[PDB]
Amino acid sequence: VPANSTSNILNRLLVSYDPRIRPNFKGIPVDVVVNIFINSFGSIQETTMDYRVNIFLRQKWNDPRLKLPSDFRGSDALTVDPTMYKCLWKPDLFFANEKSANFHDVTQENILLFIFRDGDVLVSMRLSITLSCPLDLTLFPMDTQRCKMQLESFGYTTDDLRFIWQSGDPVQLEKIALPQFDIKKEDIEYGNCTKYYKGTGYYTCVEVIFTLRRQVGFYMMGVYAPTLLIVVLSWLSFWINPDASAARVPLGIFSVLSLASECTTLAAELPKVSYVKALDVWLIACLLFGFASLVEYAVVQVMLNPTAAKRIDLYARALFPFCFLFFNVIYWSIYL
Amino acid sequence: SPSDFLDKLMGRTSGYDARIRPNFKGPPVNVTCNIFINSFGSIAETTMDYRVNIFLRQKWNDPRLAYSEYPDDSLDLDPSMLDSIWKPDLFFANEKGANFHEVTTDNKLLRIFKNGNVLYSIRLTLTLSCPMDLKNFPMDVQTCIMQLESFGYTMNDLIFEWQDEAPVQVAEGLTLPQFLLKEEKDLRYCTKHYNTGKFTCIEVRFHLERQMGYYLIQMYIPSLLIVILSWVSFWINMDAAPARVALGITTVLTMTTQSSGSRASLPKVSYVKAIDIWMAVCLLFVFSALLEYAAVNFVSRQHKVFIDRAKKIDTISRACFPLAFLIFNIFYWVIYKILRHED
Amino acid sequence: SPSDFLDKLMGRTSGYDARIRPNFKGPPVNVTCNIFINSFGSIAETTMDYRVNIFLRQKWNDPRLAYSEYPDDSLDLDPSMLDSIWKPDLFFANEKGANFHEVTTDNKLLRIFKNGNVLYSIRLTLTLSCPMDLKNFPMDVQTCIMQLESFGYTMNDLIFEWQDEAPVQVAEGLTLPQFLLKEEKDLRYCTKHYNTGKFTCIEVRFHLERQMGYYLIQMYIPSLLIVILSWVSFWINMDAAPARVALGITTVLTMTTQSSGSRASLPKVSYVKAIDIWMAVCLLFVFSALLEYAAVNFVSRQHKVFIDRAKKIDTISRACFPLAFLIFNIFYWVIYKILR
Amino acid sequence: MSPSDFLDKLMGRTSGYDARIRPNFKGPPVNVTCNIFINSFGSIAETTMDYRVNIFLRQKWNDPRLAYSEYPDDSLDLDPSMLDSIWKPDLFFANEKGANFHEVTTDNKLLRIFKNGNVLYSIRLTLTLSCPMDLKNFPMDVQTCIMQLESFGYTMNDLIFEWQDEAPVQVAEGLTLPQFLLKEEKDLRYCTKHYNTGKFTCIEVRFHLERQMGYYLIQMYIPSLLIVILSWVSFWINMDAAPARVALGITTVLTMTTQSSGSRASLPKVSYVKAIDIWMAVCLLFVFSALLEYAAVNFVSRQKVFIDRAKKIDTISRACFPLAFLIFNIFYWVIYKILR
Amino acid sequence: MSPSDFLDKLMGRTSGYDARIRPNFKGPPVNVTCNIFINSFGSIAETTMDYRVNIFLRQKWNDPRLAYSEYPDDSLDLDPSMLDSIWKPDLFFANEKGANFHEVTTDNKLLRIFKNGNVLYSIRLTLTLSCPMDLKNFPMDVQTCIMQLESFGYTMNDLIFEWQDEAPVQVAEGLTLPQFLLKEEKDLRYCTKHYNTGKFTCIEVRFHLERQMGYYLIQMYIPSLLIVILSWVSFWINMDAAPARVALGITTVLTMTTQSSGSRASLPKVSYVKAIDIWMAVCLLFVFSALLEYAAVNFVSRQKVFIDRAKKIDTISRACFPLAFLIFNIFYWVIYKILRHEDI
Ligand SMILES: *[C@@H]1O[C@H](CO)[C@@H](O)[C@H](O)[C@H]1NC(C)=O
Ligand SMILES: *[C@@H]1O[C@H](CO)[C@@H](O)[C@H](O)[C@H]1NC(C)=O
Ligand SMILES: *[C@@H]1O[C@H](CO)[C@@H](O)[C@H](O)[C@H]1NC(C)=O
Ligand SMILES: *[C@@H]1O[C@H](CO)[C@@H](O)[C@H](O)[C@H]1NC(C)=O
Ligand SMILES: *[C@@H]1O[C@H](CO)[C@@H](O)[C@H](O)[C@H]1NC(C)=O
Repeated sequence: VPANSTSNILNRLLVSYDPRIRPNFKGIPVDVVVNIFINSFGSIQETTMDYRVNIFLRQKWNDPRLKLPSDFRGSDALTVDPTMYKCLWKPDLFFANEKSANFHDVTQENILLFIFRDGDVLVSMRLSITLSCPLDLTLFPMDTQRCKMQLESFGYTTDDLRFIWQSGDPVQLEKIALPQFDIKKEDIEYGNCTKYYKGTGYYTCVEVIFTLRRQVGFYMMGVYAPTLLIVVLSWLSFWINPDASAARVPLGIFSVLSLASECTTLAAELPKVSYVKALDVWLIACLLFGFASLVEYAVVQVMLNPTAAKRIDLYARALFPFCFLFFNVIYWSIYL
Repeated sequence: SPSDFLDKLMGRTSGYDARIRPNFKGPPVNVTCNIFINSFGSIAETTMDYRVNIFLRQKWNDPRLAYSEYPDDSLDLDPSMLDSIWKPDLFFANEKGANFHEVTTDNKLLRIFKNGNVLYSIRLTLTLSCPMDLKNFPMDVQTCIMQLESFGYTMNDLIFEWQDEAPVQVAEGLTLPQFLLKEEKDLRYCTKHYNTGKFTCIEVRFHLERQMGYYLIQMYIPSLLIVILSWVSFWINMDAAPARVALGITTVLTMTTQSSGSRASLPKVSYVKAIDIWMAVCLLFVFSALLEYAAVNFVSRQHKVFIDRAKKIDTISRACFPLAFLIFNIFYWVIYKILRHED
Repeated sequence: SPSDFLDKLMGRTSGYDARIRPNFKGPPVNVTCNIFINSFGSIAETTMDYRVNIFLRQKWNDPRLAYSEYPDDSLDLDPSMLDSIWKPDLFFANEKGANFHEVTTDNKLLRIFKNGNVLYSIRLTLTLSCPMDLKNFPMDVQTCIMQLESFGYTMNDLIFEWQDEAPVQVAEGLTLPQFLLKEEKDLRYCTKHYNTGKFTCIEVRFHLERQMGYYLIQMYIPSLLIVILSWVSFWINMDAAPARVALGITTVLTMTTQSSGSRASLPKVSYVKAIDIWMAVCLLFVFSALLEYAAVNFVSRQHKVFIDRAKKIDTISRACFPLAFLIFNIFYWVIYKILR
Repeated sequence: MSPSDFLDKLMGRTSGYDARIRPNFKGPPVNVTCNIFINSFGSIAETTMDYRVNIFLRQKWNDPRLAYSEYPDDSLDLDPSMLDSIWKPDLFFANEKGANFHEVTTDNKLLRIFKNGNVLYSIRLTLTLSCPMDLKNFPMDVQTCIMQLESFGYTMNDLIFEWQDEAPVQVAEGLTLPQFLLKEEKDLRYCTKHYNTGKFTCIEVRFHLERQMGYYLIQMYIPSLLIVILSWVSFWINMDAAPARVALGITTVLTMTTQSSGSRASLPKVSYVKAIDIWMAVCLLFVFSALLEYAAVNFVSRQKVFIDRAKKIDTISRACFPLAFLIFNIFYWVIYKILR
Repeated sequence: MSPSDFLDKLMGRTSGYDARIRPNFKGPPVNVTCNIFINSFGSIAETTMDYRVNIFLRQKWNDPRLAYSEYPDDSLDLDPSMLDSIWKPDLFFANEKGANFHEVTTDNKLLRIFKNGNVLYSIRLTLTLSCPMDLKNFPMDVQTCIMQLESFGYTMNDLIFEWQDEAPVQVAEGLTLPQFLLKEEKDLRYCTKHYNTGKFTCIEVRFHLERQMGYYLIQMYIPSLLIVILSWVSFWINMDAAPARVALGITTVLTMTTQSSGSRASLPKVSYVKAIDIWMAVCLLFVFSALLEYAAVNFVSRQKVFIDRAKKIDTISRACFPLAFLIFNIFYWVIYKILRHEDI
């Protein structure tokens, strides 16, 4: 028997194999087992509310029309050239929450095909999809994003095609590193959604839900060291003798203008949302503290036109640190 | 055999050719189409466009796809079979650019009923275009359009109609990043006329109103803070000239740079927007405060009996400016919230 | 049977081949083309380009597509039939990138008349290129050019002509984001000559005039307000040094910001634009106001009639600067509104 | 003889000519004479070090299998779609980031076969070539960007390239560059690249580009001159009048430091120091030196017999700074206009 | 005799050669030796963590089904279009964000069949590879970006990749990087990735890159030196000029804050701290401490017998701060130049 005779007689236009008809036609629905190997992860653009992954999608089913010859004892693995992948039936599978996905093809097409002894067929393709997840920015610097990925079927209803996750360890990833986020290898809980479309019928869908939690290591420094330094610098004006009347005002005005500039600049990175983020709360509170310092200087100056002024200055200098510490404690308690 | 059934229906031995529309040179075939919005967003003002992700569905009847071998009526076929049957031409008129979705297969659906009715739903991704008016930018209401129109055939051969019930339906849980989507979607007829012929057309309207929370927090609060900072200089004694001049300079600079930054991120339009009016009034008030300080300094340095005049003018200005700001604020907010729009 | 008719007309059994032009080796086949603008806009000064969306149409006569089976003349065919008939080459001479449009099918139209005339309309999206002259930027008038030109055949075989009546029509309700469209559009011949031979060409002119409504509000009004504010210092007495130094630095800083923004909003050009002239003159006026303050302060502090001289020079400046500004303003506006 | 039959006999199914074998299979190498035609030019960007062209690449070669005798005429034109059935020499551009054909309303290709067997093949292309630049003297630099045509499939023993004898590179009349200028001479060199796999032919062309000072002069240098003149104005003023000098220092410093910030941002990061950096640094240093001089004068005056010293040092500075600035300017301009 | 007849007999319709079966099927795995040739380099963007290359990938292997005897010569050159009719080994780059072929006026491919069956197959490609980076010492970092070759269709039981014995990676003469430098040495090793579907062959090549500090020095370190030097001017200024010292301190703090904020805006977000961040933070801390010292001295002065204390503390600060700053400068520079970082 010629080596190519096996593939020629197993499936080809010469043989009575029609790739336009699903296996078990008008009978038991086809069961598909799907598992995903994550190769790369990242590029989480918070402005566009999307992230880009790179997966090795795999899916196997049962096709009774593709049975290896009984006399052919050539092991279970029967690796077929990827070119012949277009001559056999395939299951439809599209990502529901997808914005732009494409194959990869360099020096060949990235597709692996297996045909086992009893008829099980394995197909693994290398895809680069760009999923979308609606971010929640209630507490932006210390949030916990929940971005998912839901596979689905399009051509056939639940009466013909059905998706089931792999029994053991379906989602795999090897030492994935991200610039701003940490992905838990254990919190990969998944379920199935089987979305129903009015006017057509039911359609199977299985989803994987990750769990990304932002780490406050860059935001902490960049947006809490300068603000704290500005607040302390604004506090420094209290110990200056009130008779200056020309050097204390620049401190307060510089503090408030620097806080305003920081607040304006820090809002360009994030997307536009209706609610109020924790970072905005902190910036507004710091700006209010600086403005309160300046208005207390104004009150002292008004009262000076000096024992009462000195008493007011001492009272304010004693009061402000305690109130600021109380605010910081309650703020970090709410957003722990 | 099912393969023999497919061959007899539309295969090599069928005799069916996808090059001739049903009912050739007869009555025009009508098509009932409905969509299913799966995604929305990316409504950008700088380009006047928005992106959707629709499951466009079309239904029509042709007598050449009637079968009797299968007792059941609803028959599901492969997406790859769509190239062997006649399909109606359909292009979106107001489209900057759209592409199919081909991931792991072509995203197509086919369903042939016993009587010959055909269902054909295809996944798409459209970057439509809707011109906008920005008479009141932070509190505007926009109506963006989607148009379906035939190209190959005139109205004498092809006619489009919306479905009777549930013409446009939206996936549950859909959220807009900044806008809000109304529950009313108008359905009209366009029926565009060209010199070549009278082409059928179909229209749908989406109503969107803008949420002002982000604009409020980002721009209106800092402007109020800056104008209050400018007012703070009134109660500082006029003897400390450097202290007041520093505030007068820095508040003006901050206001003008903030106005430039706020207005640099919008399309260039001929008319005047609400945010422009607010920025102009805030800048004018800061300038008026600086000018009032200049006047009170000029009065004091005339030279006894003049310091009283300077004090009285300073007190009058300090007691008068906040009232003017408050009356402007209430007037502007009511006029742009009640009568101008949302009427 | 209609399928048999289609096969006999242009099918394999017809004997018709699309590799040979009509009346081969004879008179040149002429094509009368007209367009239909569906959209416009995205005119960018930085890249010097604009995007259109046209329903390009062509008509030509060949004797090999004459039929007699159907009494009706205007016969409609599927778009997919266009791959089996001769099609004249046509490429736009000045375009940075163009592409077809296909959604749910291809966007093409085909129609064959009884005598053999063929109509072929294809939807296109183009990104044309037109160099612009920015000698007078805020009040400029542009003429962007779209050219149609044959590539495969010389003028000995293919000739392009405009349609006699309504060659270019604009879709109703079209508006431009920042420009205006003139009701007249020039049509000319180009007939480009290359080394290979003589190629036909066809040109249509679009006249665009920019509207200064945005530029007024953005630049001219703030500049006028700032330069008017600068003059308050003259009426202020010279002894109030803090007040005058307050009404000093601020206007020059604001003018610097306006100049930076206006100059940075536009692409690079060798010459000097009108907005640059206006900004430079206003900045020079603010500088002159500050210099006048400095001169008055220097004369006043000459440590006896000096105060009278300072008052006289301040009065002269306060009475003269508005006249100079008015004469400059009127001359500039009249020249750039009439004589430009 | 019908033209379809002639085309079939020449290079059709029954011809026997296969495009899979080059003419003179392992005999003498086939020579190809190539010349181009720049239709558009521009989009030179330093941030990416690349530029875009739009060329009508043309190639000529001789093969004996395409010699005909039926048609008496010599210049016979064929359809663009016929080009897929003849042998075409490989030709890839060595230094290009991305290229693509133009396919609008048809393929943009030309084919012409002479009687003796000569073939002309002109194909429209758009390229994004790559040329590293030297920014030692950025505002007055001269750039030479390179376009290379090279064979890939065949070695030197089979395919040989060479420029056309007369007028190899021609430019469409009226072409203008947004910022640069084109020389009237263009070098034509030979590369002849050697690889591991063999010896591959190559062909090179040089374009000389020189940047203009029309924009940069007005945008940067003249404002710096006006700023330094404003700084000098304060020195000629009497010392006792502090506020005028303080204002002239503050405004000068603020305006100069506002202008100097944006100059370096637009250009890419490089190791070497550019001319604009030197000019901005020197002007900023002069302004800061004027401010420090005023501060030192005030400090000395804040210590009879001393006012004379203060006024003499002030007038010494006022008479010395112009000389230093003028000698710096003459040195800088002469070196960067002659020696560099 | 005719070349077309020979081609058809070798790999044509009448040849009997099918491109769906690897050489020596159901036997020993076919070995493939590959080498590359870098034609371009650069576009190293830290914000996206990628770099673009341009390689003439070459692959060599032997199959006994392509042996000829009609032509006496050994080396034979064929058309690039013939490559769709012969068997080819699958090869994809694992750490790739996107790559595309180059086609202009034809496909950019080369084919060469020797007498004994050895086949050379070189194809032009453009890749955008991905390499994670460590920015512990950003202005003086050394980065290693990785290129991986891996089979996809076949396991190690059918296909094995090996580097060439001599000249495995070649660089075009005169190649320059806009900001970096390319080392002479390039490491080669095996990866041999293991998946649940089988054992796949793999091949890895390492490039050593070190950044040039010429631009960053001028852009950042010089202005910081000027700022920290001007900060010391406050101490020598008399106490009576309190507003001048206040203004100088405020503007110095403003300049330091603006420069620090601008510095971090050009780099991707990272949890850990960078060398430039440490430098900017310490300079800002020095300026802030100088201003705080001035404020404390002013508070002391405004409480005879105290003016001497104010003068002595001002002189002590003016004499100690430059020494402390120089000590910190030398310590930081030596520690980040010699031992704690860099130097292999
Ligand atoms: C998917 O969920 C539906 C819920 O109706 C259920 O019928 C079906 O068995 C589920 N499939 C899997 C694999 O969990
Ligand atoms: C489709 O609808 C049109 C609407 O006028 C009607 O005339 C026509 O008969 C309908 N059906 C068919 C099969 O043409
Ligand atoms: C097409 O127009 C040209 C214009 O000169 C004319 O000579 C020619 O006869 C016309 N028609 C045909 C069928 O050649
Ligand atoms: C092409 O030119 C080369 C130049 O060396 C010459 O050897 C060769 O004979 C020429 N022509 C042919 C058809 O080989
Ligand atoms: C290829 O190299 C491998 C390396 O182990 C060797 O086993 C094998 O025999 C070689 N040749 C062939 C034709 O398989």
